[PDB]
Amino acid sequence: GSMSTSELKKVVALYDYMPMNANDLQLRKGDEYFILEESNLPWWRARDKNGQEGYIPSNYVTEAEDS
Repeated sequence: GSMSTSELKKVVALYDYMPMNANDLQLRKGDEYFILEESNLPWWRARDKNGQEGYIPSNYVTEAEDS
């Protein structure tokens, strides 16, 4: 409904994945990012720790933190 902060959290990174042209986000292994979308596809539009947004394969990333 409103306030995206409700259903929106961060995610971790499993394998490495550098950008190709500009869309893709520079992921890595052990690092985590910030999710801004959640479309019906594995690739989202999340940003890393550099104020930059790109794509993040759902399978490649997981939960930003795990207790």
